[PDB]
Parts: sequence; C-alpha cells; structure tokens
Amino acid sequence: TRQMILAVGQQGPIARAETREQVVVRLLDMLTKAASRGANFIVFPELALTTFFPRWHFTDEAELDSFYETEMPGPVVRPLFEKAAELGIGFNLGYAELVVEGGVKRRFNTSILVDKSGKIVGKYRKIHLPGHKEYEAYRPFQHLEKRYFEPGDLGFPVYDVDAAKMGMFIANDRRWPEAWRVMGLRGAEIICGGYNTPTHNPPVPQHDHLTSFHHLLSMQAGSYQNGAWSAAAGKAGMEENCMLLGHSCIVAPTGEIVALTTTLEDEVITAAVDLDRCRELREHIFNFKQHRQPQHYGLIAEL
Amino acid sequence: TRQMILAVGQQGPIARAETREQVVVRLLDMLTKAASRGANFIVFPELALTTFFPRWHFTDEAELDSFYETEMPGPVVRPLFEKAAELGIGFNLGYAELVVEGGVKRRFNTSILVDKSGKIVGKYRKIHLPGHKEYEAYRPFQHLEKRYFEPGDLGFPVYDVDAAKMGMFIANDRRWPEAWRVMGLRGAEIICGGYNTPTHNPPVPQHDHLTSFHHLLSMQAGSYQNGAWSAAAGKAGMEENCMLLGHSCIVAPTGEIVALTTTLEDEVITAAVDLDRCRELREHIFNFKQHRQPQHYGLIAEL
Amino acid sequence: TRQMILAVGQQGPIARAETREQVVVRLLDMLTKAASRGANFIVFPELALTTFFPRWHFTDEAELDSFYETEMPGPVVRPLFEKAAELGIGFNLGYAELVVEGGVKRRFNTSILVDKSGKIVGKYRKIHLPGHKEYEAYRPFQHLEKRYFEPGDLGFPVYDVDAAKMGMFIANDRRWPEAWRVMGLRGAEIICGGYNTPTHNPPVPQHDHLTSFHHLLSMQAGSYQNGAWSAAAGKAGMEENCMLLGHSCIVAPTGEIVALTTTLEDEVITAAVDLDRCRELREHIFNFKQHRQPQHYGLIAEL
Amino acid sequence: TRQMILAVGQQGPIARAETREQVVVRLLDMLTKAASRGANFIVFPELALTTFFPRWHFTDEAELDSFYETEMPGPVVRPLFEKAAELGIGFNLGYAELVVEGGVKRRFNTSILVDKSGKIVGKYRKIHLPGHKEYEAYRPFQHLEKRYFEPGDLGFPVYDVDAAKMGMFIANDRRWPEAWRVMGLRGAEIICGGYNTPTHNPPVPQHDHLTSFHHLLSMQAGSYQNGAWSAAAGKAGMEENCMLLGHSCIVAPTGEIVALTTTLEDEVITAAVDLDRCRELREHIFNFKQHRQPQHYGLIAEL
Repeated sequence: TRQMILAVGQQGPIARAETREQVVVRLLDMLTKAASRGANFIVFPELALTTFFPRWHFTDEAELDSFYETEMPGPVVRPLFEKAAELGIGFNLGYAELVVEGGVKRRFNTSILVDKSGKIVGKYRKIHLPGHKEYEAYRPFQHLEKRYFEPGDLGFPVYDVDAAKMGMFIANDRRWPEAWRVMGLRGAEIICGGYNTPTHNPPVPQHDHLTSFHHLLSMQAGSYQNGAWSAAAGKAGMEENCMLLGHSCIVAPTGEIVALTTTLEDEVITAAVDLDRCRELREHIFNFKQHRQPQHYGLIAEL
Repeated sequence: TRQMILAVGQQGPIARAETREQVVVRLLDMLTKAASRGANFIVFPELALTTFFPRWHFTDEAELDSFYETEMPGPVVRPLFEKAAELGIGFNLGYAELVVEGGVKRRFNTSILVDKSGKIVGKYRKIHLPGHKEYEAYRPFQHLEKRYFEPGDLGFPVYDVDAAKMGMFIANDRRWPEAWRVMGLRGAEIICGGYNTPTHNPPVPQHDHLTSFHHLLSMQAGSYQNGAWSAAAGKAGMEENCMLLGHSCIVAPTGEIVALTTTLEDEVITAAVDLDRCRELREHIFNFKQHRQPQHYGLIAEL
Repeated sequence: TRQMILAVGQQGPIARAETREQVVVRLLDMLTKAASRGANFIVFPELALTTFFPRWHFTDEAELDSFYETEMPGPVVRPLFEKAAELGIGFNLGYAELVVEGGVKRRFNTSILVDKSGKIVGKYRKIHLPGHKEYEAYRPFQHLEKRYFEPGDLGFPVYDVDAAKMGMFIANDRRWPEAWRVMGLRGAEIICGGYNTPTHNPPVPQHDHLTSFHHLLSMQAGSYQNGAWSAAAGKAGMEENCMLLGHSCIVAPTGEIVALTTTLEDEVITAAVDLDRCRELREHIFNFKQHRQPQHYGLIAEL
Repeated sequence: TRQMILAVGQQGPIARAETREQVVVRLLDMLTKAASRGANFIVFPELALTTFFPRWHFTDEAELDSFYETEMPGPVVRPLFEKAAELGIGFNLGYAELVVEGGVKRRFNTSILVDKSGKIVGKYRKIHLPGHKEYEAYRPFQHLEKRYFEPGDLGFPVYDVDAAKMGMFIANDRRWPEAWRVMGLRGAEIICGGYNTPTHNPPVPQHDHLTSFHHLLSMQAGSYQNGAWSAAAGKAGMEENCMLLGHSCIVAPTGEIVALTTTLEDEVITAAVDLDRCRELREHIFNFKQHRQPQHYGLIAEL
C-alpha cells in the first residue's frame, strides 16, 4: 500500500512527581483516540515518559538515574505496546535510555519506532545535544543535555515501519539540515520525532517571540527539501514553571503544514498520508541523482 | 560597528528584442535609487542582461551565443561599474558567460560581486542547473539550462566584499541546503543571488500556487540555519508570455524577512544590515564548533 | 456537548458534462470517509453539484437553467441526505438555486446546512457577487456571477446545527470583514462555506501568486477577530481549462490553521473542534460587549 | 507620480526613570536616520514619550499626571518638530494627553500627525481601551488603560498629510476590523499607528506564543481588505520587567509585509510607498461602491 493516516500525540506538561503509570494512561488515551480516527501510527514527544529533567542541575546520581528507562518496555510501559498491537497502530516514543556496559553507565536521549504489530523496528539516539555544559546561575532553568546524555551512536537511520520508510529526529535535531539530508538520502518517506522547546531562551531572549516561527520553519523546509512527510510531537504547557512550545504538527513533502495543534495539553491531530506524494519532489525538482553535486559538498562532511 | 545598508534591485521583464544598452539604463536607475536611499550594495537578478533565453530551444549556435557575454565588463556594461564606484555601491550581477578554454566553448550561468569601488571582487558559476537537456514537447515553455550551461567550476566560494563576507548562489541553488551550508561553514555573513522562477512548473503544475511559498521558505530556512543575512533579486513579470515570480527579498540571520517587493517591475528594496547579528545564531544554537557532528554527515558528501 | 470533529470535503474539478449522479457519488464517498474518521459535519464547496458555469457567457436560458436546482434535494441528491442521516454527519452543500415566483425566475448562489439527522436547518444566499457584469472578450474565462445570480436576501444568519451555532459564507464573502462580523455578533461558533477561486485573475494578474495568501489571510483574520472556528471547502484543479485554488482549510478561533489540503482533487481533512475554545477570544480581548464602540462604527452601515 | 518613502521608528524600552529629554534625543536620532534614507514620514509608537505606565496601579494622582502631556509640543518635545520641518519629514507621535474641560480632567491615549513642515495636521484618541479598570491580583503586571484613559472622542478620522490620506489607529485598535473599515470607507491610503504589546497575556497565557502572529495578522488583513498601506511602530524590549513585542512593520495594500524590524531596540525601517497601488484593490475586488451591501451590515453599527 501507499496510503495511511498519520497521527501526532501532543503531550501537556508532565510533573516531576507524575508516575510512568499515569503517563501511560495519558499515552494510551491518545493512541486510542488516534486509532478511533483511523490513524495507524502516532508520534509522541521527546522524553515522553517523564518531566523534562535536563532543566535541573543534578548532584545525586540516583536521582538522575530515576528518570531513565533500564528496559523498553518495562512492566509499566508494556500496556502501551499491547494496545498498539491490539488497535493496529504503531508509534514513536521518546525516552531517556540508561545502559550498563561492563559496569559503565551509558546515557542517551532516545526514541524508538514500534509498528502496528506492537514491535520495536528501529531506534535512534539524539546526535545534536543542545544547551550548555556547566551550571549557569542566571538562567531560571538550565538546559544540561550535553551532560546527562552522550551523542547518539546510531547515525541517522531510516527504517521500514509497516510499508513506510521512516526516519527519526529528536527535538533540536530538526533544526539541522544535515540530519534531514542524511535521512532524505536514505529514502525516508516520513521523518518524525518529538520535542521540548521552552518559549524562553535565557542566552538569547530576543528570539523568544520567534519560537514558533523557528520550529515551524525547520519542519517545513526539512520536509520540502527532502520531499518527505514529517511530524513533530511536542510536550507543551507550563511544566515545572517552564513554558514549553506547542504547535505540534504534520507536514506534507511540499513543506505545507497539513495539521497543527492549538492547545497546550494532550492533543491528537491526524492527516492522511500518501507515501507516493514524495515523488512530486524526489523525482523532479529534488531528483537527487539528477541534480545534486556531492563533489562540491565535501566541506559539510569534514571533521 | 559593522553595519551597512543592503539593497535588492528586482528587474521587471526583459524582452527578447530588448538590448543590453537599454537594460543597463534600467540597472543604472535602480543602482542610483538604491544609493540615494543609503544602500552600499545592491543585488541584481540571474542573467540580468537579457531575456531568459533558456526557455527556447536554439538550432542556430550563433543566435544562442548572442545571449552570452565575452567580456565583463564590456563597453555596454562598463557604465554600470563606473556608477558603482562613483556612488560607492557594490553589486551582484548575473549574466550568461561564454569562455573558450582548451578548445571548448564553456558556457556558465554566472554571477559576480563588485565592491563599492567598482572592482570585481569574486565570481561564482551556477552549480545546480535545473530543468532539462533536450527539448520537451509536453512543456509550454522550455528550461534548457542543462543544455545551455555546464555546472560551475568554482565551488561555493565566500569573498570579502567591503569588509563583509559574502557568498553567492544563483536561482535554483537557493533550494539546496548544501549550497547554503558550504558557504555557512566558510563564514558567509551575507548570502545572495538572483533568480528567474516561472510561477508555472510544467512537470509538477500542482505546485504552481506554492511558487512564492517555496521561494521564501528556501531563503528563510537558509538564513536561519546558517545565521546569515540573505537576499534574492528576481526578474519578474510576464516575460515573453511566461510569468516570472516576484517577491524579491532580504532576510535576517534569524530567517525573518525584512524587506519584500510587491510589484513585478523594476523595484528597489533595502534593509539595514548588522553583520554582528550573525552571532546570535553562529555563537549559540548554531555554534557549529560546539554542536555539529560531521562524523555523521558523510553520506551528504558521498558521490 | 461542546466537542465535535469537523471535516471539509474538497472537490477536484467538475466537468461541464459530469452529471449530478456522478458528483453525488464523489460527495457520498467523502462524507463516508469523513464519518469513518469521526467527523459529524463536513463542509462542501460553493456550487458543489456542477462545473463553475459563471465562467461562460450564456445566450440560451435553457442552457443556463440546467445548472440550477429546482428543488433540494431532488431524487439524484437525496442519497446524500440519507447517507448523512445514516452515518450521523451533517454537511454544508453549495448549489445554484432556481426559484419560480408568480412566473418570475429568481436566481441565487446558495448553500444549506444539514444536521446529522439529515435535515436542512438553515440556508444562506451569496450577498457579495464578485466579477464583472458584461462580457469581456480579453479574459480567457469570464466571471459573470452578478448576472446569473441576485444578491442574497437572507442576510448573514446563524443557525443551530446539532449543538453548534453555525454561520455561512460563500466564496468571495470570506474576503469581507462585514460578513464575518455580522455572524460574529450573532454568536456563531463555526463559520463555514466553500469556494471557486481561479489562481489567475485577468483584471489584476499581478496578484495571481498571492491567491493562496489572500485566501488563507481571509480565513485566519476572520476566525481570529470573531473568535470563531471556520472552514473553507474549495473545488480545485484544472476545471474546463481554468486552474482553481486548493488549500481548503479548517481554522481555530485563534486564527491558527489546524488542517489544510495539499492535493487538487477530492480530499477530506478533519480537525477536532471544541466549541468553548471561542471563549478565549470572545470573553477577553474580543469581549464584544466590553470593548466594542458601535457608536463610532456608523459609517459601516450607511447606505 | 504620488510616491513617497514611509518609515517606522520602533522604540526600544523606556525606563520609568528615563526622562522625556532623553527620549527625544532617541526620537531625533531615528527621525534623522530615516531622512538620510529618503523617508518623508516616520511612524513612532503609542505613548512614545514615557515608559508604559498603565502597567502600575497609581494611588498618587500627582504621580499619574506626571506621565501626561499638557502641551503638544512643549519645550522638551519641540526640538522633534523643528527637525521634522528642517529635514522635511512628518511623523506620527503617540503620547498620554491630559486636558481639563468643563471641570473634568480628561485623559486620552493620543496620537498626532505632523506633516513634513512641522505642522500638526490632525489628532486621534484611542477608542478601544484594552485591559481593565481595577487592579487585578492574578496579573503579574497591570494594564489599567480603562482606568487611565477615556475612549477617544474624535471617531476614526482620515487627514490629508502631504497629499497622502492618512488614518490613525492606536495599538489595540489594529485588532478591530471596524476601525480599519471606517477609515477605509473614508478613503485612507495609509493607515498607521504605534503599540505596546506585551508578549505575555495574563488572562489568556496560552496565546503568548501567538503574540507576533496575531499582531501581523491584524496588520495584513486590515491593509488587504481596505486596499491601504499600513505601518505599526511598536515600543519593544524588556521594559520594567515586562517584555514587549517587536516586529514593527510596513504593509502594502495587498497585505504583503514589505518591511519588518528584527531587533527589540530603537530601529528604523522604510519602504517605498506608491499611493496609486491602493487602486489594485479599491478599484477591483474591493471596489466598495460596486460590491458592498451595507443594507446587510446594520448589526455592526447597532448599539
């Protein structure tokens, strides 16, 4: 087939004390409603199981570890996979991944793709870690991802998810044309991921009123230039006193926004997706093999 | 500190019978108007000295050649350079370049940067030739760029132009993130060029109503993701029965559009440009050294 | 209730020879798919039963009359109402209305609202007739609505349609703030209608590339300023050699576009609608009774 | 024929302790810069002579009064008028007006138009006072306009300013279609004003990320639907712990944005304005005499 209905499950805030059981309840509800609307795949936010902990400066490692998943899924998250298989609707779930190798802990900002059978068919680990590295007393909230996470070691892969070639990005990655391009070259038909974007940036507050503009601009250009459908799921609202951006969206391979959220709570949007639409770009104006000149792009790949 | 007034000189149509002498009078008029408005640099369109000849299939090589420049500047175009030096305003001029080397008549879609002293500071030759190589019957008007030009051989250079790092793109180039990124990586503070974009696309007519959108989307995303000011000068209006896109523009490093033409005739727009404003992006969210992961972009440079 | 799922059924072209039976087939299909996606109301285009005949200069009245409905519904259109009642989904259908009063024929560009029970609960007749009045030989297609239709005599009413207060506009009306305002004052929660908008305007072709911009601008401002959800259903594509605008849409009371079509064929888009969202505007920034100053708006109502 | 260069002088913050003498130096600087760029008229912000005092509840009437002008111009503001006449550039200046009539201390949020001769050509008093009348505890900062001003008593006039029909609006007014329409009906070719728009809205915080969108949406739709050029000068930046919206702009009669500020500081933008361009709308799609149906708008003018 080449037809499907894609959905985005935007999340409202997640409190520090809110349990994964409670979140799964909210997650289940969205997946159920999306399915009731015909969707066979739903995109969830970056780190969708917990509050955005990278905003705090940690000192107690046990504290930090508590925000990561040591298995996927665990007993508490399993019900999501079961419901996924039951209703026949895949999903993109973001979470904090903790792996212990030879006694050494490895941390990643992760996202996985589950097909409509309820099976994990791909994973991606955040490659572009935003923010600063050291505590900055002036900021009303920190952004210490470079500390609590290592740069993804999977590159930007593209997986087959129920007849659709899908690629993954996580939050900040969406702002990097390289991320989109690599997956575009790998033939992605859909490029999705979630995000936690504060509408306020302490180091550059003069860009606060452009938060939506910059986010939407990234999704539209990315889709357009790679002739791919895209979807972004944000966790929005006032979370732990930090206002997070909404405007979760689904974009056509022409860069046109076909669905957009308007609340700052859990919200489901859907859009019919024709995987062959990609050809309007990828076989003409952006027919890579016929127009690209990689012999002159070398600087982009230099270390 | 490090400020200037950038101008864009959009051209209205140029008829097949319109002479270069006549076109130069028009270019002189806009350059002068720009200077009277405080502009230190003005961006002119792609192939700004003649009608867009790539729309017709030529059988007479003598006739095809007439549309190319063998000198830059020649006696006819020279007056433009003199005015530039006189009024202290540089410019970016696009034209068809014909040069014989090693027994080969090389044809380039070229653009040059002249500083406010009237001196040619640097050149660029279109690398992404859009369209087709052979006459196509299903088209109401041709776009034989692949036939009339060979891909530029200068890469995507960035030159110093009156203490401003400027990079050049030509029409279709603006749609490629690779072009923008290479120059962004070279430190371009201003990225500019001209264009001839028919509002009708024979191959994919269902995108006709998106001509403007796709054009501005490319300029905005390019500027933003590279923290560079940008400007695009189009040649618009009904030229030889083919409508060309207007919306010539100047964009800030934030991707915000600061100036936009509203007519389809010769028109000058201007904007105050602060070269330090690039830092808001290039020293933060898009601080390449601190964020880019080139080890993962290799596929982009693969042949 | 205050929750519902609104849908728009965009139509591809309708040939002059295409029969109403064939159109109903297309109409039925969209209403069925919209219902399968949870929608309880679907908006259809202006004059959705026929080709846009106002583009031709008629001479044979029998010819002209053939494009109008003498009853609503007739045997051929009835199946739409039946399916509507069956699936529990109302709709907004536009059509050419022919009424014979005392031997005198009355013509209107009409639209009706059918609730989920399949009953007509309101009607509106186009008040702002666009175009010219006399044949203009230069135009590749005419726009003679002022001739084939009389100005609506129902004003801009607002009806109760299954727990939702809905108002109607037809094509061009959407460009007039007065139309939106009157219905906004009447408490409309949803303001919908369809349209036939050629992407080319013979008298002002310099606005062709702005066709989408102007259309979307009208829907967004209208919704925002009246704190109402809105939806526009277009009949798009190359119809009888005239390219018609797509970008059918659904807008939130904040002016945000929550759903947008991307093809130029029959296409269904949906969006969840919370009738209470209207309060965010109508009870605050646009709390009419608390902020408006009608004693100074007199000029708007003067004849 | 009938052309001019319109400028907008956006203000950065104005501290409570900042004196009028100091503010005037800033206004003189932008007016001069505008003239050097060929501008014949510059639009300044709402209450451009002091900080936005409506944000604080005052108990001392003497202190509240200090923020109002009793003369226009007074010795301190006079220098601005002299420069205007000298450089031949008119302006639109907003300030708090205090006038005693019939034993009443009348307080208006005012704006005046001065021609390029330094002569006050006309006045306007804000008719739509946003905010509230009594101190509200739930607000982080007040907006007591309803308390500190009474609705203007001059209606929405249109004056001749150096052969240009200009109408005035003040901040919140721009959001009301009635204000735009009244002046549109009066034949305004340019509709302009200033504003103080906090990017945070206590009553409806879920619209904070839409502050820019709503602002530009209002300017664009107003211009387009009335076929009028427009311009809005905002006072932006972090003023007294409250962030104010930037994005000061100039819009063509088509609703297209031709110039837009990018900083949150004092900034001058300009645009070439062709007063005849209004005809493209006012003599066609929006030819009022030929299209408006006032007999159906009565509710708009009802008290």
